[PDB]
Amino acid sequence: YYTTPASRSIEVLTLKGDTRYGKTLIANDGTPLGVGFPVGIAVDPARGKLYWSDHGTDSGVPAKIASANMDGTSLKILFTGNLQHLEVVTLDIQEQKLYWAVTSRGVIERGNVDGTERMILVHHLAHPWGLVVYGSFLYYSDEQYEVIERVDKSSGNNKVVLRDNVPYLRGLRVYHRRNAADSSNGCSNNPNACQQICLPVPGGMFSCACASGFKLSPDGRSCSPYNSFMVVSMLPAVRGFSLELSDHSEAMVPVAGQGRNVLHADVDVANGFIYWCDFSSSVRSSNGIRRIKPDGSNFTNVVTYGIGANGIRGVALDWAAGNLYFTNAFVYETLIEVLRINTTYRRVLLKVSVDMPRHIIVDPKHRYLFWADYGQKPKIERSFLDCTNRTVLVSEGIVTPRGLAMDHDTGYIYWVDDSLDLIA
Amino acid sequence: PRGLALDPRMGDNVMFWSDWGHHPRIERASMDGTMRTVIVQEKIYWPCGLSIDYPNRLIYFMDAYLDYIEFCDYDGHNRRQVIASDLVLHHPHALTLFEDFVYWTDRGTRQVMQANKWHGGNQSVVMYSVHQPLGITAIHPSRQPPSRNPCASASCSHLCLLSAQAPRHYSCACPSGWNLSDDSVNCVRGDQPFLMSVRDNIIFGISLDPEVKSNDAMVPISGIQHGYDVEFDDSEQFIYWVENPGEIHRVKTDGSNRTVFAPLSLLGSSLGLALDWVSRNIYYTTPASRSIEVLTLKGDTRYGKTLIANDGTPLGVGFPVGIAVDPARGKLYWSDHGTDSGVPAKIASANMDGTSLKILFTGNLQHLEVVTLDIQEQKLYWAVTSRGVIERGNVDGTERMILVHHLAHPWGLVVYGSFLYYSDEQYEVIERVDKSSGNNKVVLRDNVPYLRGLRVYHRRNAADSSNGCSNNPNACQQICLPVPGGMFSCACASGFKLSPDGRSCSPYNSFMVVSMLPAVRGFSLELSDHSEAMVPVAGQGRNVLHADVDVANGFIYWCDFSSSVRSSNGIRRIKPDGSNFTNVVTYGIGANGIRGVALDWAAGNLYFTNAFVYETLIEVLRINTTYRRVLLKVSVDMPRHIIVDPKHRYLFWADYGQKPKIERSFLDCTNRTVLVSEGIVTPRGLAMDHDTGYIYWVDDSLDLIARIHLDGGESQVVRYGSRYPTPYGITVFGESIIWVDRNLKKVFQASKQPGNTDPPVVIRDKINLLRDVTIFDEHAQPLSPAELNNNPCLQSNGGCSHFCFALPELPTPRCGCAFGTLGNDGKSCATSQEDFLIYSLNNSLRSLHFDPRDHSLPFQVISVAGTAIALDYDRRNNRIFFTQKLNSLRGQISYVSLYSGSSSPTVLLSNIGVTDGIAFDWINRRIYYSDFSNQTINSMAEDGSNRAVIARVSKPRAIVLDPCRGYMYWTDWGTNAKIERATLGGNF
Amino acid sequence: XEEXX
Amino acid sequence: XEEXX
Amino acid sequence: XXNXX
Amino acid sequence: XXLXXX
Ligand SMILES: *[C@@H]1O[C@H](CO)[C@@H](O)[C@H](O[C@@H]2O[C@H](CO)[C@@H](O[C@@H]3O[C@H](CO[C@H]4O[C@H](CO)[C@@H](O)[C@H](O)[C@@H]4O)[C@@H](O)[C@H](O[C@H]4O[C@H](CO)[C@@H](O)[C@H](O)[C@@H]4O)[C@@H]3O)[C@H](O)[C@H]2NC(C)=O)[C@H]1NC(C)=O
Ligand SMILES: *[C@@H]1O[C@H](CO)[C@@H](O[C@@H]2O[C@H](CO)[C@@H](O[C@@H]3O[C@H](CO[C@H]4O[C@H](CO)[C@@H](O)[C@H](O)[C@@H]4O)[C@@H](O)[C@H](O[C@H]4O[C@H](CO)[C@@H](O)[C@H](O)[C@@H]4O)[C@@H]3O)[C@H](O)[C@H]2NC(C)=O)[C@H](O)[C@H]1NC(C)=O
Ligand SMILES: *[C@@H]1O[C@H](CO)[C@@H](O[C@@H]2O[C@H](CO)[C@@H](O[C@@H]3O[C@H](CO[C@H]4O[C@H](CO)[C@@H](O)[C@H](O)[C@@H]4O)[C@@H](O)[C@H](O[C@H]4O[C@H](CO)[C@@H](O)[C@H](O)[C@@H]4O)[C@@H]3O)[C@H](O)[C@H]2NC(C)=O)[C@H](O)[C@H]1NC(C)=O
Ligand SMILES: *[C@@H]1O[C@H](CO)[C@@H](O)[C@H](O[C@@H]2O[C@H](CO)[C@@H](O)[C@H](O)[C@H]2NC(C)=O)[C@H]1NC(C)=O
Ligand SMILES: *[C@@H]1O[C@H](CO)[C@@H](O[C@@H]2O[C@H](CO)[C@@H](O)[C@H](O)[C@H]2NC(C)=O)[C@H](O)[C@H]1NC(C)=O
Ligand SMILES: *[C@@H]1O[C@H](CO)[C@@H](O[C@@H]2O[C@H](CO)[C@@H](O)[C@H](O)[C@H]2NC(C)=O)[C@H](O)[C@H]1NC(C)=O
Ligand SMILES: *[C@@H]1O[C@H](CO)[C@@H](O)[C@H](O)[C@H]1NC(C)=O
Ligand SMILES: *[C@@H]1O[C@H](CO)[C@@H](O)[C@H](O)[C@H]1NC(C)=O
Ligand SMILES: *[C@@H]1O[C@H](CO)[C@@H](O)[C@H](O)[C@H]1NC(C)=O
Ligand SMILES: *[C@@H]1O[C@H](CO)[C@@H](O)[C@H](O)[C@H]1NC(C)=O
Ligand SMILES: *[C@@H]1O[C@H](CO)[C@@H](O)[C@H](O)[C@H]1NC(C)=O
Ligand SMILES: [Ca+2]
Ligand SMILES: [Ca+2]
Ligand code: NI
Ligand code: NI
Repeated sequence: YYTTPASRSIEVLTLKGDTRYGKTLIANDGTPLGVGFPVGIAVDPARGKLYWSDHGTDSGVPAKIASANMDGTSLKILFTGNLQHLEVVTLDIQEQKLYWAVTSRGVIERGNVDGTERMILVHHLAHPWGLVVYGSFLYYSDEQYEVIERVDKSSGNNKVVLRDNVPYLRGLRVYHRRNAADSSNGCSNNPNACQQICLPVPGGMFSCACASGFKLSPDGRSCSPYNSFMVVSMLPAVRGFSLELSDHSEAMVPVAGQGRNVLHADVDVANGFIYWCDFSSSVRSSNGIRRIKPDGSNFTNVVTYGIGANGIRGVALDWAAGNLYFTNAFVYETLIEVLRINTTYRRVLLKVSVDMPRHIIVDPKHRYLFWADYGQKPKIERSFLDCTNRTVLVSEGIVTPRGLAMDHDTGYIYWVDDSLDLIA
Repeated sequence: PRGLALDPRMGDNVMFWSDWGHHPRIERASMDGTMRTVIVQEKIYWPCGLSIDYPNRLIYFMDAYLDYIEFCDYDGHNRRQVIASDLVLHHPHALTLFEDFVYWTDRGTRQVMQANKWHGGNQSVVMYSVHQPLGITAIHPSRQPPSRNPCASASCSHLCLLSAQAPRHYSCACPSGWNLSDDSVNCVRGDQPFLMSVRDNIIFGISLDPEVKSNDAMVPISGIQHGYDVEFDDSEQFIYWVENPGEIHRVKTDGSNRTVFAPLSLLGSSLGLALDWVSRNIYYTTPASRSIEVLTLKGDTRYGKTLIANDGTPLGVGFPVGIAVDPARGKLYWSDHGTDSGVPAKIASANMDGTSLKILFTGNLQHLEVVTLDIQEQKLYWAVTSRGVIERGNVDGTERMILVHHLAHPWGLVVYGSFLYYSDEQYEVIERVDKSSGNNKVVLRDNVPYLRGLRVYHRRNAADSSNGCSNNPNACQQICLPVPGGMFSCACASGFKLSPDGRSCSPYNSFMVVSMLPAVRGFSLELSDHSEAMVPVAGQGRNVLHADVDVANGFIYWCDFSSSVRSSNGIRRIKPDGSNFTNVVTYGIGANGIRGVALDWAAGNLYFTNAFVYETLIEVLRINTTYRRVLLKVSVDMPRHIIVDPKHRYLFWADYGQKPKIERSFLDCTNRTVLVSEGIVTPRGLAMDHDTGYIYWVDDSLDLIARIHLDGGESQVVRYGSRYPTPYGITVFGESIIWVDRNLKKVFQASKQPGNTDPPVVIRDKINLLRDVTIFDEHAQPLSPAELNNNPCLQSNGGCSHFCFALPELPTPRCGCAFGTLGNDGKSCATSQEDFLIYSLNNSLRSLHFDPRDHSLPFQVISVAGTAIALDYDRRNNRIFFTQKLNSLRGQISYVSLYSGSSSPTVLLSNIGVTDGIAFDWINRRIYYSDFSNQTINSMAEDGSNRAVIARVSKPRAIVLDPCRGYMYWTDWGTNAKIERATLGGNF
Repeated sequence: XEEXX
Repeated sequence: XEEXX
Repeated sequence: XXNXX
Repeated sequence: XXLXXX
């Protein structure tokens, strides 16, 4: 188990078989019960409990010590309060007590796993970066004192210095003979039960889990690709989330890495492809349209030639005819182009200098094409699928519309307007 | 809005402007702005550069996107194109007219062009510019046609604007913040309040009426670097705000008298502002130095005092954010972020004199914001970004409750009247809400980026809120501070202490000197006093390693260091109140800078250590004199921190080199004994108590603070353990030791006696890059012979000429000689009269003994013009002949007498050139020199006459001669380099 | 250009 | 070769 | 380098 | 060139 503050999630990775499977367990949702900024993590395999120390988020999660099942299905807040600048959390599995370091108060605290009996063990510390409990002693490292010290686990008395004048001290752990037979759980009692990931839960049971981009089949043992998820696109990456809010797993292998400056994204459900457009104002290679499977395979550059200085500004796939409408923007003029998927055919359907279509959507059900303009004459414009018989749907009360959506069941056009702060 | 044109002729009185926002258009209006009309709104994308053809009454306009130049009548009906579908236009900006030509500037081609105004023909380039030409105008009387002025008979009080209205053709107006009176000719100042909303780079004045969107309650304050807070004084109509370098700026509401008012702090940039309008003082926070300080506004000369500082206690300043003051009640309030192992995040209160610190509210307060005060209701309001709420509480610390919630990032907060105003940096909104339970939400502004703090400008009567300082003007010499109960406590600026009168100020005479890499600072030895006991030595070029003091003369000596800039290395001195900044030692500083400074107050001798790459020197400089002498020169050892003690007449220094030790020696660095050599690795600082004679030193490698008696013997441990990681400097005052710790960023104080276990008490906390500590007190530097064991150097330097060195058990001092040899009387100095060595160094002549162990200079450095190159000595007259090289083309031969007697160099021959060799014939009294520029060896008489040529060689150098055998030798370093021999006449 | 980050 | 900052 | 002064 | 002057 490992925490990634950059993605603000707690993830699990298997190291049993030949193929590595990874999954996100708890993610930063709106509620305080989620993950704000995970620092440390401790596990109790015999009881299926997971503990982590969390900083707060503004108006969201408070700085706290939290507990959850190792499959992440039961969040809980154990201790909150004077926990500014929390350090890593370590668990004494024998006595079932948690130990934390609070840098702001310079203390090491202790508390039970059920959220009771919080109390201060060691005082007058400077920066207790790491700590670990083994046997009857507690070992901690202080980054500013540059010391590694051993104290009793029941009280900060009987202090003993192990090392001193050592710079850049960090977390600590004790390599010892942890036995996989004295502590057992559902996953150990039932090997090779789940296809990809087995995660123990309290009560000696176990719950199967699947890698990112996969979800449990109704049999409870197998994995299948995600069928219904949202595709959220940002500049550094493209990520997918389940449409039912209880599941924090990444419903899609995140498209990220070097060269990603994703502006917009679109999906091809039947063929199982996600299309996105990269944009770079400096590098001409990082401009174009690319596609990938939701599971991370079969990467392909779709459009790479003829992109203007302002780059591709919108992509909309016609899933019925296999046409990919996109908007190619230049310094003083804008193009609307069609590319037929798995063909070399490509043509321009409209060139406009005064207008500037930016975000485009297509509706094969009604055979219409809609784009949003935020130039000197902001408007929402509709045309046929060949961009030939144009009309203006909204022309007043609209400034910088940078998003469109179609209902497909009520026939309404939804758009977001960030200059007037409304959704209409 | 970009374009602008005018037609002030009596008939028209109209103004034209162009806007290139969404829905671009060109508008016409009357000169008073009444009859607004859009004339052209079709076939325009980027309008710019309007200009009016007065005889034809046409308005010329330009588009940088569609790339055309057009004109139309005043209604826009008869549009024509003069330049269209033409590739000359790339990005035209401005336009002007004259006769039958139009001149425009192009930002794409960066050139000014000319064309016919009717059809665009005869295009030509007027001039090419390396930069983009923005504005253009044609100055001629034809461009300003005369007309009748209807405002001549007008009686408008402030502004008479022309108008297109027929009956009068003028209209009265008045500036921002004024009312048009019912008589419609006079204007009166509007006394209504308005809200100042400071942004990242600008401060705006907006009305409290949410339906008014003009943002013109006052002239905006542009040019703000990093705006966080703003402050006002309703009387005198001044607005105040801070700036990055540590200054406060001031401007009136009408936009005039913008100026830099006073410098705030030398240690960093201020964050918050609070103004006492009754006593005329302003309180501000300095998060860099973690202190709250006050500046005086009343008088002509500014006075500043640090009220509250970070002393490590919970009742103190951790990281102050915003201040609110109650002048009538005498209380000051501030919101504080916490510090690690120190002050918590809290809302705290204090009297406006810095006393009676109190903690009001603590708890869920992460990412605190500015606090504000409702003086009438006596309640505090603050924002908590980490929870997105606005909270309210009584000033006594009770009834804390949440008022507004579900905010994103509150940044501004002010409560006036019956409403609460807050600016949310996210949501980009300024919003008003009732102070009673936070209902009836109203939006004033939205879509405004970079929102910051808020404040309401309103008229405050100091007469209805008088306090002690207003009831007693001129009671305090420098600063008056109100105190609860109607009392007042006088105060003094930083560096001064209050006299026993309680009304007068005197300079500090007992304080500690703390030196850090960024600055040198002073703190009073009375721990309750958070004021700065010295004007901080901070600024560009400051990199301080050690500091020393001269209590009797009132000076602080410190040594700067830099491994990149050579000129920023040396020894400087300054008065504790500023005043006489001075450079003490600047020449000859080694590659490593000055590593220690020791001042002998009895003799006036300054001991310092300069370190070269593979050696180090210990040197004495006598204060206020040019006498400098090297005492000890070592390579295997490296003295770093040196202390002097006139009472026992000893020198001590730490080494921490490859063989760490603490050494002891006389005042002339002789009789070097080793005190401690075992159990020592990195001693970084020495100290002494004059009344007990114990050497106190610190060692961060062993985390040790230990002491040893001046006579040697056992080393006693004073402080030991992992809780003292990096003790860098130490001093002893009274019964306590005071040391600085770099890792803990604290100045500690603890008992000097070994074996004590009481925890040290923190003087100051969170100070970066601590280097040393030093006590500035009379008791630390006594001068009476009774306690200095009758030091002979007290009585007029002990009668010595250059240096006075007293010996521990002798009644007479050993006089030291900076240059020359000590005389027979044992006190005077004269020229060596021995065999020694001389050489040239740039523009000077320097001497050197043959003994490497002798550091005395045979004679003082002789300064010359140009660059001395070659030397030779005449025994008979005790003169040295030397060449000077000037401007690489000319040279001189000059001599200076070694008899001294105020002798100065004088020239024997000029206009030679580069001359790199001299040899004097002691028999025939002729000077032989090698003219390199003219490529010959020449010989002249001793008086400089009858010069003759010896021979012509390619590149001569290094002439030697032997008159007893009539041969001269020289070296030619040109092609086929060789050593040539010729007779003194140049033959053979 | 709008978003090049 | 010794201190700075 | 250069064999100057 | 951007038509904004700043
Ligand atoms: C354009 O070129 C790109 C270049 O790569 C092509 O990707 C794309 O061609 C292909 O488009 C077809 C559309 O049908 C895709 O086939 C479908 O794949 C589905 C996923 O298959 C996976 O999972 C199933 C689970 O049962 C498994 O059996 C497969 O072995 C595989 O692991 C699949 O579910 C779907 O099946 C439906 O249709 C079948 C038709 O024979 C039926 O038999 C079946 O019962 C079901 O109704 C279908 O096979 C294909 O993935 C895709 N190519 C690739 C490599 O992904 C080209 N098309 C365009 C225009 O995008
Ligand atoms: C210069 O021009 C401006 C614009 O006309 C004038 O500003 C107005 O002046 C009046 C009188 O000073 C202000 O009226 C006061 O409003 C207070 C509450 O303000 C809120 O509600 C008003 C609407 O009622 C809003 O406009 C405002 O934005 C706020 O939302 C009241 O509390 C005041 O009442 C007090 O005085 C009255 C009369 O004595 C008492 O009966 C009350 O008990 C109380 O003491 C008062 O009604 C008005 O708010 C101002 N508007 C603006 C723009 O702020 C200046 O008056 C004018 N100056 C000159 C010299 O001509
Ligand atoms: C190298 O050269 C520098 C100058 O460049 C010398 O620095 C001077 O040192 C003298 C030391 O005496 C300083 O003079 C002293 O100033 C004290 C403060 O004066 C203020 O306060 C008094 C009392 O209110 C006022 O009268 C006065 O106007 C000032 O406002 C005085 O308290 C001292 O007085 C004592 O000594 C004098 C004789 O000097 C007696 O007449 C008095 O009775 C009393 O005993 C004294 O006047 C002077 O200020 C320094 N000047 C500068 C520019 O800093 C260094 O001393 C010198 N180096 C060495 C090592 O000598
Ligand atoms: C070295 O000698 C040259 C020639 O005599 C002399 O110019 C330098 O002294 C100073 O140099 C400065 C930089 O050019 C100049 O500003 C200053 O006027 C000059 N002083 C005199 C007397 O002319 C000498 N420099 C050094 C480093 O010793
Ligand atoms: C300015 O431009 C006009 C054309 O707009 C020039 O007038 C023409 O000049 C040529 C050469 O002499 C004649 O053959 C034509 O008959 C003229 N008329 C036109 C309308 O073409 C004029 O010479 C130019 N003047 C200058 C000084 O540049
Ligand atoms: C604000 O600036 C103005 C203009 O400098 C000052 O007004 C006059 O300034 C001139 C030149 O200094 C003086 O000779 C006049 O005596 C000033 N007249 C008045 C009425 O003051 C004004 O003094 C400045 N005000 C402040 C407080 O800064
Ligand atoms: C897609 O990826 C799979 C797995 O790497 C590979 O076997 C298949 O050949 C790829 N298909 C294409 C069209 O490249
Ligand atoms: C499409 O444009 C044609 C003219 O070419 C017009 O007659 C018709 O009304 C338009 N159709 C729709 C659906 O608006
Ligand atoms: C020191 O500064 C004071 C005040 O500026 C000045 O009067 C005095 O002449 C200065 N003395 C010296 C020697 O620099
Ligand atoms: C000091 O040095 C002198 C000369 O070497 C020597 O005679 C004497 O014993 C030494 N010790 C003292 C402190 O006099
Ligand atoms: C050397 O050469 C020229 C020519 O003989 C002579 O006039 C000059 O004075 C000499 N030195 C210089 C300055 O070149
Ligand atoms: Ca253009
Ligand atoms: Ca250490
Ligand atoms: Ni930490
Ligand atoms: Ni903030």
